[PDB]
Amino acid sequence: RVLDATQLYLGEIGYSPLLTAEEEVYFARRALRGDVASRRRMIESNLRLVVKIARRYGNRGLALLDLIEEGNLGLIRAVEKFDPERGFRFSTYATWWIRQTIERAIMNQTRTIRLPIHIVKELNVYLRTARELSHKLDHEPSAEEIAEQLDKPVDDVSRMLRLNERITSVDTPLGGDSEKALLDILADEKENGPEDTTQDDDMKQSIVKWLFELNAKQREVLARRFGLLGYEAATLEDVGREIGLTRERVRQIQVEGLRRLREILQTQGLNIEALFL
Amino acid sequence: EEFDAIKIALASPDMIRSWSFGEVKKPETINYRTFKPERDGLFCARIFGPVKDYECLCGKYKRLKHRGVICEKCGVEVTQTKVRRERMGHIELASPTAHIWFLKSLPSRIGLLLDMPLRDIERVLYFESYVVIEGGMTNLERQQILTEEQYLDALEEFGDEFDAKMGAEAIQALLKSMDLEQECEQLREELNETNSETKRKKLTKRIKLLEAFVQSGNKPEWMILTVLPVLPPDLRPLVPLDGGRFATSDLNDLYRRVINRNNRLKRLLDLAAPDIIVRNEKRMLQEAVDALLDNGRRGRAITGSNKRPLKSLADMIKGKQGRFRQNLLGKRVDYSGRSVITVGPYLRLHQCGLPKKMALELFKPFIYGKLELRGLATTIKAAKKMVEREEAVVWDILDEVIREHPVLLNRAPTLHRLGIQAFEPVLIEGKAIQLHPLVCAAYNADFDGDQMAVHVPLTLEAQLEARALMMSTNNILSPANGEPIIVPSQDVVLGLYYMTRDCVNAKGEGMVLTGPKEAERLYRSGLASLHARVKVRITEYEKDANGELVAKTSLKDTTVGRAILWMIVPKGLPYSIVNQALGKKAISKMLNTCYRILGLKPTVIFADQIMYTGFAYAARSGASVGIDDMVIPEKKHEIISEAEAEVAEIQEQFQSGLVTAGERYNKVIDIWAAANDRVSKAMMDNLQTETVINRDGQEEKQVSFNSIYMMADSGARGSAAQIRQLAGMRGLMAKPDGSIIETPITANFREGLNVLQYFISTHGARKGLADTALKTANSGYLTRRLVDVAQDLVVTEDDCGTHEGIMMTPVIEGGDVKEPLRDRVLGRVTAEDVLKPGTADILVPRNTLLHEQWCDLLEENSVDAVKVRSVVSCDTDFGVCAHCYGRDLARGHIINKGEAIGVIAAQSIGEPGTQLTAAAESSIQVKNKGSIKLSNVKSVVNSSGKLVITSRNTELKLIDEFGRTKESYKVPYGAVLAKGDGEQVAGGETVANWDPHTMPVITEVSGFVRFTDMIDGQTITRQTDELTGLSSLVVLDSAERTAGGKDLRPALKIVDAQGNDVLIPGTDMPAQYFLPGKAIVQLEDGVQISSGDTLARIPQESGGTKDITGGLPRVADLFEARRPKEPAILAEISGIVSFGKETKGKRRLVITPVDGSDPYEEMIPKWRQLNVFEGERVERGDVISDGPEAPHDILRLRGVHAVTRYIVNEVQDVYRLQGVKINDKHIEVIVRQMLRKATIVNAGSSDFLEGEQVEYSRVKIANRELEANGKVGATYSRDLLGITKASLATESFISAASFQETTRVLTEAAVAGKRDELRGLKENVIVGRLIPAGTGYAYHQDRMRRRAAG
Amino acid sequence: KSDDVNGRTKMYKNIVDGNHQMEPGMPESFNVLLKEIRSLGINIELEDE
Amino acid sequence: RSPGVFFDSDKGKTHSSGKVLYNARIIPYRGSWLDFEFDPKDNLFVRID
Amino acid sequence: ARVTVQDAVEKIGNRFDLVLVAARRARQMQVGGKDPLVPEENDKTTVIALREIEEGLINNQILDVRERQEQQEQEAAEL
DNA sequence: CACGTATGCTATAATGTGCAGTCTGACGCGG
DNA sequence: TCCGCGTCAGACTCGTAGGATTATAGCATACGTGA
Ligand SMILES: Nc1nc2c(ncn2[C@@H]2O[C@H](COP(=O)(O)OP(=O)(O)OP(=O)(O)O)[C@@H](O)[C@H]2O)c(=O)[nH]1
Ligand SMILES: [Mg+2]
Ligand SMILES: [Zn+2]
Ligand SMILES: [Zn+2]
Repeated sequence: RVLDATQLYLGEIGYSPLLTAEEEVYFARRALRGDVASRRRMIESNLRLVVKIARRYGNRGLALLDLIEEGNLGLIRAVEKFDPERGFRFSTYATWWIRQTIERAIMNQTRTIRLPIHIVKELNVYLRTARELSHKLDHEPSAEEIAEQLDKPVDDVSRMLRLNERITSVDTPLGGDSEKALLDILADEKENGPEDTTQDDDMKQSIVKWLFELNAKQREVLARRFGLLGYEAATLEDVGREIGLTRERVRQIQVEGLRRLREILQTQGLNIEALFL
Repeated sequence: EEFDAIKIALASPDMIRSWSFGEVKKPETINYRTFKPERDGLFCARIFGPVKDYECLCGKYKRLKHRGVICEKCGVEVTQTKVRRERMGHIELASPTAHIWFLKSLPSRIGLLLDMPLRDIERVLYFESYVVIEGGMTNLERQQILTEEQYLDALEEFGDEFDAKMGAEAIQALLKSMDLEQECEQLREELNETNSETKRKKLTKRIKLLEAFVQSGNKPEWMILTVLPVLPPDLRPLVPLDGGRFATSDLNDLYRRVINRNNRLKRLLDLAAPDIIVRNEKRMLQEAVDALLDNGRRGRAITGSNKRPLKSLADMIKGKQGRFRQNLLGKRVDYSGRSVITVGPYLRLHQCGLPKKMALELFKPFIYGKLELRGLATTIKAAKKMVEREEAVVWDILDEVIREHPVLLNRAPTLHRLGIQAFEPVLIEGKAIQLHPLVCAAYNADFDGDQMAVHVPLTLEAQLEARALMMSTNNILSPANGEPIIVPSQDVVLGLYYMTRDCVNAKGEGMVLTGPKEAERLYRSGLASLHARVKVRITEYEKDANGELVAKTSLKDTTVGRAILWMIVPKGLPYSIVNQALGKKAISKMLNTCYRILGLKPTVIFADQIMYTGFAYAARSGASVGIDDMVIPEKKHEIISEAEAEVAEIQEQFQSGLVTAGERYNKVIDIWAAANDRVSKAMMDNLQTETVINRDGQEEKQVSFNSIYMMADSGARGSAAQIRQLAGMRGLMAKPDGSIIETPITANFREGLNVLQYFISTHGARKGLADTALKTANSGYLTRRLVDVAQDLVVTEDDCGTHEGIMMTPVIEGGDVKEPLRDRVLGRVTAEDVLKPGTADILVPRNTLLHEQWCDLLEENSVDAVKVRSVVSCDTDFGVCAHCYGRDLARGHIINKGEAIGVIAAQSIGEPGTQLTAAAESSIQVKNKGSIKLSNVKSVVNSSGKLVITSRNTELKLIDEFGRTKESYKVPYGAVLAKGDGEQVAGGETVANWDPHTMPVITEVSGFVRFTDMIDGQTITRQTDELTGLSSLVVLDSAERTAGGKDLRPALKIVDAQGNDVLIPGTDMPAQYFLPGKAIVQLEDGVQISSGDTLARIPQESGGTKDITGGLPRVADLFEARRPKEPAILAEISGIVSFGKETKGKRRLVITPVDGSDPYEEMIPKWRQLNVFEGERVERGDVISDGPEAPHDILRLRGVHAVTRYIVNEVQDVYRLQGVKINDKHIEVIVRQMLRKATIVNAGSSDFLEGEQVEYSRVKIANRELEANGKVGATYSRDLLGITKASLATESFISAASFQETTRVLTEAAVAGKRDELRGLKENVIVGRLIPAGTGYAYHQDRMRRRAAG
Repeated sequence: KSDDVNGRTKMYKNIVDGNHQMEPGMPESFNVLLKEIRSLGINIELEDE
Repeated sequence: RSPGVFFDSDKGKTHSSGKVLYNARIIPYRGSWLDFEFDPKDNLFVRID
Repeated sequence: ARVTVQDAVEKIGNRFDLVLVAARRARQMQVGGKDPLVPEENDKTTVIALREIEEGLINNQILDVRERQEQQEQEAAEL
């Protein structure tokens, strides 16, 4: 038994009849007029066309099956917007919609980071131009060389070629052998080591010790501002909500608490020692 | 955070939605420009949470000032970024999809449950054909497949009143509508009608599936996925490399596939698309889901841009690379270093040289903490900068911290527990670790570029674990055999050998010395050699009846050297131990003696002293390697020319067409094998005792002082086979095939090999080397399986209070006692009361550890055989008692409760195999005088006048004056005995004689030879010579045989002069010997024979190197409990044997016992010949047919002790062949784990009923409650299981999945709704908790009582 | 020494404070295992005490 | 392995019978493989790729 | 004690319990600053705990005794 | 409006696809 | 029940080094939020 998704689908499309021009006009007249059967038979008859055009747009992003579905969707738009009265054949018209829809879908799904169509198409013209340049310049083209050919800013080219960088799989093994990959080396810079986490504990606890070594009205406005002891991290003007109810006297008392604490760090042995980190 | 147990069950669509915090409806990861997550994308922050701690995306809410706030603008909750690894999402599937694990992972589960073949389901799934869900019209039945055209026929005719559907929808609806209850009872009713063997297995299987399904609360619908869960972003990360590049998990590409096709399907449904296109999209959706779950399962795995298969979810759990094996049972570990190792001979046994810069970095936080206590460092940042600057004061602090702090040294590979040992570190300037020489043995560490790993025990508990349990001084004895592993090697042995060994007179022969100190004074002064014979006076200290030592002064005749070594010797040991010329073998006995008399401290210091003096004298000796040291035999060229004329004689006899190619091959190989022995013997007599030029009187003989010989004889280095290719002849080399080449090696290394000899050497060499790299995988895999099956076993109790054990005997294999009874029962809890031979007084107590004392007494009383308490016979449930195990071989005393024995056992069995990775038995010569005693023997006298044996397993004993077994041999089939049964023989007499390269078929009756079923071409072939024409007939087997003569058995029938058959004396059996395949026959049809003539000669090709490449598969097949290819037949029950009826030669057996009077019949193949002769009182398990024994049959008929002892002995045969000591108790551990499960045949008072297989522990605990309550008792039968299946049979599914077969294990557990309450070590190691054993047993039992009391 | 994120920092602080106290928790790899199993569509939940 | 032809045989494929099945293999530099092989019943078979 | 632990093991018996008992005692000296019985002779808390066990001064049962003694006297003081 | 992202049309006829390289002994499961 | 395709594992730590590739027409009008 053939269980291949592809082979099964291609079997089913084969068993629908190819249409002639007069048949296409007859069906399509009723199809625009809303005939469930007409649209279906035109679709089912012309699926084979979709697949033939789907075998040229491979090795680019998605697989044949994927392309075959987007192609089908293009053919559906073509059946909806076909003009039977116009002498022009259907296959000619459908080809445009199928190629269009396939190209456009391979431009949004082909890249892990969704690049907008417009950036992608801009970049594409830069690429095709680079190919012509390389065909007569023997050597591949520089950023300025591409920019010189299009009469455009070098920064435009640089930024457009800076969005072409591809994604590397985290799980892809290094050295060929399936052992340690980029995940086994890639260090989390968001998660710090116990050395750094413990330094923060020591730092935060240090201040507290010398925070209760100052004045009673110097550590009741300095901490209630930073949100160290208090509940909410206020600003100079917001400390008035507590009891201070001042704007200049709060700013004088904040900095007076800081200045006596600067001398507490200079005597214990920090100041410039704890400045580097 | 701390839970008790873990459950797996089927994920309901609704359950999947519970975990999800949002539906992903877009393939978008992040924006190209602002690298921020895209709306409803795979990395959506609106779903999975904030990228930065307490920060919304658009940045409206920052810091803890806004705690639980949900930004109206961007729609992101302001919380910890930690949540992005925690929160899951989901996808709504437009068409349902099969869960590949519960479809393709066998058993089918979805197919088994619907009773629908897998092919049938798939044809439905890929929309090839319709399946009927309910045909109300019984005209069409349930689950019947209809093709596209079959559906069109019934559609007009019946229609409406039949519902048949297609794809996942159909199967899900079929699953949903199926009533498990009703079908369960229906199938139980069908089970009763006519239950054939395989029908009843499949029916019981579906019964257990239905019962488990209702008990799990799983519903069949859930096999089909309507909702698809999404793994958290940080568990499938998209991270930016330094270079502006991005790198992502493959899961994100697979997720993108699924989403694109699913959303396209939603579109095609909104657009009312024609059905063929709908179908293709539904197939595409199932393909992408299947790729996402388990990629390379269903067909072609979906590859990416790397042209490699995209790592699927299943792949991250599955195999070595999977979560269990790589990240959960083993880890990268902080406070770890590695460097080259080199010798530290100055080190004491408890020490290791630790590089300064290495130690400075390993103990960083301890230095910062001490720096703040001294007030040298103001803060941590200042401490950091002070250590970066490496200030003078920082070294003095580091010195302070590392004192009394143990560090772990580890060497790869870690095969046994001693691969890791703790030392006190000694800081050294220089980047290499210095290792103590005496423990190099444990590590197998040679400094040819070896590196080691350093680990810092951080906690006080870990430090004490290192100092007490893992310290090198505390771990001397191998846990595998009761032998000290810490034993001088190499230079050390050579030095002590040099000192002790004597020379003729030399400087100061026959001097008289006051103390060993005067001797040292004399030697170093240069008026005495170390080898001078001298009458010194040394005072030895012998232990008395109590702990008090009795000293005794006496004048012995020893060398100066021996006197000086006595100074190293502790007081308490005898002088006679050092008074011999010391080798590696004597020095180990020295250490053993020291350990048993003095104890740990004295042995540790003594071992160090021995190392120092050993090296010291080795260097003084100035020993070296000259070209004159390699002495060759003066008679090489003669022996070789002779052996060469001999081989030429057999080549000439071949050219004459008489001797076959195979016979010449064997005889040429035998000539050269003997030539090799003779040349080696010649070299070694010429070398060993070559010092025949002495003085004093005249010409005297003494041992040669050749450096090379000394090295071999001391056992420092080299051997007798190493000197063969150093002065004698290289010998024969065997190919990478295993086979030996016809042309061997004649020249040695000294003489120098040519282009041909060297090229020929290569094959065997490279085969050896490739074996090392490739086979260690298989040895290690066996270690792994062993360890996995013995994991859980721990010492649980002190005394099980059982009377049970196994009666052991002395192994007398050959002429030298391979394993004595004393050594096989040393430190084993004796059972019952085992006294001396004369039964009239007790000798040993019931519950008593076997000490060296009681073992010595056993030998003086000559105890034959003794019941000893074993692990297998322990009654302790969920472990074993200290009594049933006996001595911890590594400790030298009774095992401590809590010690993890199983792991030790599996490591001990596995390591030797992993590390380790002349058959001319013509005639037995008896050596001591005795009466010949045969057993299991049926012989017959021949024409010549010689007792020829016609039984396969004949044994030959050697009975002394009083009547006990001294020597034992294996006499094979068709062997010629010198004297029969009961006759006396003298010493050095050939008692038995036979041809080794042949297995003869010998007759029991006289007359003429008849050819039956020996047609030329079909069964046999024919080949003639010349002038006269001697033709030989060669029997073809099923390999070289046509389809014509397949059921024809070829046999040489015996007949008389008339032409009639000749009955075998005392049986109704016409004489007919069936010849097997490749059997060469010299006598043709119509030839007269007497009784004892050889009818045919079966070839015996097996010229392998054995080694460890052909023994381990035997051991693995034993531990995996594989029934052999032609298993022997055994009596099931005791009684009287009766022969009955025959189906054209096929033997029926109508056996009628005494009490069980009902007859029992058994069919036997026609050509299989029985060794026993009917009409006999048969014990359960009397061998009837020649062949290997299946461990299952052994257990089923002769019970546990029988099968345990079969495996122990058959395994031990292999390791003993290689000179590997492993105690039986380790193999007995693993055996016990093999006998874990038991099948209940007949209902109890619980819900066991017929055929359930449960742990024997749990059914015995049930039987304790039945004994008290009465009710219906449970009848059961113990079952044997192979290691792999036994490990999978443990109730713990975490243990099962971590081992192997992970996809299948988790489907089985998920469908059963299994809950693991975590009792084993594996399971606790995985969750990163405290081991339930060793140190952890205290805490873990304290938890168990907290659990028992709420 | 390995995954336990709370444990390693807390342990570090204990070492600098001299007290070699063991303050362990759960390895982060196990948490991941569970999430990976549920992403496979197998419900694996922890029954608490 | 050189393009050309090659005659091989698994010495006892089915370990039950132990019958030597001879096979031929045509290896091109570019194209499909052409295999000829015996079965136990001594019937000649052809397989492509 | 430092080099060889055998005599210390022979006092308690169970190696595993020796480790637990010496760890609990070493934690007392490490954190509580509980005073040593044996002269430290410049040794770490770990070594002191093992020496104390070798001479037979520290014991699981004795530790539990002094635990309730001091805890009960503090309960007496509270009430 | 601009800037980013999307939807759309053009009409000679064209209508079934196209990479695999074999390892080995063992243990189960439908024909 | 036998021949036969399918599944299942196949030692433990070290290491060296990054990674590279392809290509999606050209233009006019349409839809969603900041300045
Ligand atoms: N795990 C592992 N170990 C290896 C490998 N190759 C060599 N070794 C080890 O390195 C050592 C090299 O052989 P030696 O150690 O010299 O052999 P030996 O036991 O000293 O025996 P003699 O040479 O007779 O003295 C062995 O102990 C091996 O265990 C390998 O590929 N894997
Ligand atoms: Mg080495
Ligand atoms: Zn926001
Ligand atoms: Zn017991």
